Amino acid sequence: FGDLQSRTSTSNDLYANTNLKLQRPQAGIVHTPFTQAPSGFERWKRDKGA
Amino acid sequence: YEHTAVMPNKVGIPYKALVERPGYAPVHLQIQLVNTRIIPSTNLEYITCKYKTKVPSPVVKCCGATQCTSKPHPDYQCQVFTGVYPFMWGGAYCFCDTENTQMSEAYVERSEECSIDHAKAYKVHTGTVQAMVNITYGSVSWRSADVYVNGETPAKIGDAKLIIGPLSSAWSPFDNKVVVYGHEVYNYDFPEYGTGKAGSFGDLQSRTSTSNDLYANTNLKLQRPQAGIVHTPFTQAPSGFERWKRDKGAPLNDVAPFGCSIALEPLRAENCAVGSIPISIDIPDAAFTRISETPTVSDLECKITECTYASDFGGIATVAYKSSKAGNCPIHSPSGVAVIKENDVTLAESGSFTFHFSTANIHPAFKLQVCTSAVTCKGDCKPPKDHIVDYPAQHTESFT
Amino acid sequence: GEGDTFKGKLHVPFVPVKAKCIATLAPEPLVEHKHRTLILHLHPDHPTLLTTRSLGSDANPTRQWIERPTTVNFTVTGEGLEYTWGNHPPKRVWAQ
Amino acid sequence: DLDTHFTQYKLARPYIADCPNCGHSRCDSPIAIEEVRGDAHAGVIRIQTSAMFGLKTDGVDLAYMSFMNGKTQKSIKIDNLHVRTSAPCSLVSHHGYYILAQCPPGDTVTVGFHDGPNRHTCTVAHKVEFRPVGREKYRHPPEHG
Amino acid sequence: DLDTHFTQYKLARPYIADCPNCGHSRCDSPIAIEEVRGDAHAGVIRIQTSAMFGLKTDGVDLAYMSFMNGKTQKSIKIDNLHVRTSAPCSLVSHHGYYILAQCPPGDTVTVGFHDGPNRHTCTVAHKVEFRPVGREKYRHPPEHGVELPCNRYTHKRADQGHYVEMHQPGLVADHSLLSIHSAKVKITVPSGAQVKYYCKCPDVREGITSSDHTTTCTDVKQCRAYLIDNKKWVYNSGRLPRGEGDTFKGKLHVPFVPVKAKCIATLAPEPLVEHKHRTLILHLHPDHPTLLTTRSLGSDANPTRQWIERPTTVNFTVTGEGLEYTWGNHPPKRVWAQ
Repeated sequence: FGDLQSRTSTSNDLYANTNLKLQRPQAGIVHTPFTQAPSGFERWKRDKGA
Repeated sequence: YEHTAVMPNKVGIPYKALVERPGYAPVHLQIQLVNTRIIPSTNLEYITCKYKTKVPSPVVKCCGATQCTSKPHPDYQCQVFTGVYPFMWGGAYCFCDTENTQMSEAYVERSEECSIDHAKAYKVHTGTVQAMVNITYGSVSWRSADVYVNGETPAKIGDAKLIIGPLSSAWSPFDNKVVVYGHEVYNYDFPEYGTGKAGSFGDLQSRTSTSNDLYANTNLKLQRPQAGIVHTPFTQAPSGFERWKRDKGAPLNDVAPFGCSIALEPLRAENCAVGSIPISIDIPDAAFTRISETPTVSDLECKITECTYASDFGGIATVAYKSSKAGNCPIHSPSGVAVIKENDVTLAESGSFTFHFSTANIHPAFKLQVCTSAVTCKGDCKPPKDHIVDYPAQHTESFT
Repeated sequence: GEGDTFKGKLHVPFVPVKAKCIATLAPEPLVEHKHRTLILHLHPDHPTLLTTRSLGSDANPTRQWIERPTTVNFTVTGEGLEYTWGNHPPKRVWAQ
Repeated sequence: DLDTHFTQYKLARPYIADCPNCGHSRCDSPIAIEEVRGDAHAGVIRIQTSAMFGLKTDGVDLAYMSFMNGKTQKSIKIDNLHVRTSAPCSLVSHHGYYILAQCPPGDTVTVGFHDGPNRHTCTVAHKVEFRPVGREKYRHPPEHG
Repeated sequence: DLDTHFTQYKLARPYIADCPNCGHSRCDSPIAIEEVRGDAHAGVIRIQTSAMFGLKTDGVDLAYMSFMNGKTQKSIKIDNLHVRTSAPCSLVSHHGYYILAQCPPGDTVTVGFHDGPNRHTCTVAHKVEFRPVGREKYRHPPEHGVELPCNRYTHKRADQGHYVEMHQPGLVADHSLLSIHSAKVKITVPSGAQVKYYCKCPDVREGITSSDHTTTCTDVKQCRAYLIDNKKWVYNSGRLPRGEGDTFKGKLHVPFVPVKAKCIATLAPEPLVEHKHRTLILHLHPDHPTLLTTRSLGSDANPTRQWIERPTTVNFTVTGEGLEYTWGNHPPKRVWAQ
């Protein structure tokens, strides 16, 4: 939970510790593959307590 | 000059020993094991893979029976049916109502996929291990020798000649029966040739991909076609090779202890760190120099600077050299308490030169040999809080 | 046909071959270190099995497919430990 | 260089057979399927249909299919050659009796062309699954890795 | 009304990018898929394709689409546009680069129009799940039931809630420019567009020109065949190179902003109530998994909640302090005991 935190909806500053690391592009193809942890807010949205 | 020495079996660990050659200046050694390939002897038994039930066209006599023949096809199942009335797009196939008989036959033939994907059974023997050794001793600073472990074979690359092994441990990660699947190795116990149970592993067993004959026990049994339709309903167990492919155990390359890894290869188990090697080496006397040339470094002292009770070279110390002439000087600690990464130090007139080392004792009291000059570097060490280094190089864990 | 099986041996059009497919790669785990124990904080996107194998005399292997995000631990002995998370290259580890 | 396979092209003719589930029942479709080889990894399936598509009647029109209707064959267009599973598939290549296509996992495989006034479909019950090579049991070939 | 969004209409032009599974392999389809946004409740999906759906060349033909065929575009009809998943979907609205549709649950998403002689489709591995509003884990919106404050994308497009940058696209290679001047490689121009140009061999080193010829090199596979064509701007896609000159502005509004709408939600069959001394017995006959929760009103809450799928009969120790329970999304009920 709280993988991405903003001080308010309009706040231009934010904190995002999501382990985003870039990856080598595969087979000389023009793209930007990135290795990224699953959305923290999606977790605890399927297994929230009562 | 013939320095026999037992050596622990590690890959990334040096063996910078010192030769106590009388009458000449002592020469340091240095031995490293790049590879420890085992390569056990192996004998192929058979190869298994998914099968394909190549069912030929049925034989349908419109009015009259037809006895079948026992063809030599593998698992050739043939059976004749009576009282059939096949239809096709062109209407009913015969005018008889009971003499219609169908002669349906089917046999098991290895699938086309066997050419690429196929398990390999292997029975192995002890075999003979090999190693690649790098020796950067003396002033030559290089070697690139491939060597055996038998206690007879000399290895005489460059100028020096030496003999390695035999290993102290006969430990072989491979079992007597080994199954190889494309790239991973499993020590599964394949039963034997020509005895595989249907549905289990090795339901179809072929001696070799080239071999025409095979052993196909698939429990194939034909059954009567239903409602008067031309086809060959055959009931058989599911492909046994398909099973054990989705529920095989962990590969041997992922459960072999001592950090040994395998490859699609003569089946060497490299980096199998276990046991020791009785290393004997014959240094040529050419590298030796007259003892009367080495500068005297007597009346010196050793001071510890900062030792870390860790695995990396955290220990440092300064030596107050008291020399007369100038020249190279090998450094080595005969005691196994501490290991010195530094190899050679040039000596100035009464100078001081720091060196790095690693230790495993809280208060290391280790002898230091400096080109025929003994001195004890007693000191204290401090354990580290950030245990984040390469793999340990001290290799000297004992009572502390 | 009751007469004979004529010739006409015909090649299979599409023969299976050992090509190189592109496979997925799981997100790298978040490694947290403790005293003589390895904590693997990880979040799998799809069911992946991780394998651990001690480098000592006793392997003590463990294979475990994991789907939901989970936290696991490992007693890293002085001999050392190695783990393979997904299809990433294997990594080894020390102990002090 | 596609003219070096005339043994398949000329010596073979279209063929018809018992489709187990041709449409609503078991008719005798011209595209009855047999020996579907779903044993690859990348989701590709090889299907051996009774109809033999390839060149046209004599030597041309690789993009045409030739099935048998009644006593005679009939070489027509290949406009709506459909291969289906739990989800619709996508054709890759076809030659002779065999058509190479990739399908999503499903319990049955169906094949159907279009004469234009007729549907002419055929299917069969056959497990289809595809586990990707590697330790990550995914279910669709990813963009990178 | 519909022509009041020309920021996107005229100033942007669709381009071609590298679809992961175009047709059967990794081709460069004109309908390359970006940013599949499966976050709505009712299974509604937003897809951002590299092809521009919506108006014609200037301002008309909502029922037309515009894709890029090689170095030039050709607007055609929307005749057989189809977005597909595990099961075929149903498109709702298309605008600019974005398509709104309602898809069944499934693991892969495909987008494909039909030019008439060819399909030209694209697909990407991206799972799309169904998340039913409330506590009743259904699989499709029912025809009746109680409505709940869901979150869902709006079919409207005339909104300015969010923007996405639209810079000058990077330049594109076109080897078909590199014709042969009988013995030298020879470059034409689309309309006077800027042709960045140079070869391995030393020759014309910038290329800002009409149709040039090569003096030095010979092979068409050893020259830079580029087109800087930022008279029309393109989306800031991660699949196109970025022109090192500068990054243009021109951000345009996102078509379908999420809104807090009200979806119909399923209503589970009501329980059959039965009772014994200080003991509620509850008979449940769910059709789909529905969460049951219970709560004692005494000092100790003693909560209990469980997903129930198979029909079951449960009990509850009802103390004189009383007991509450909430089967499905039916209003909570509460009780006393003797």
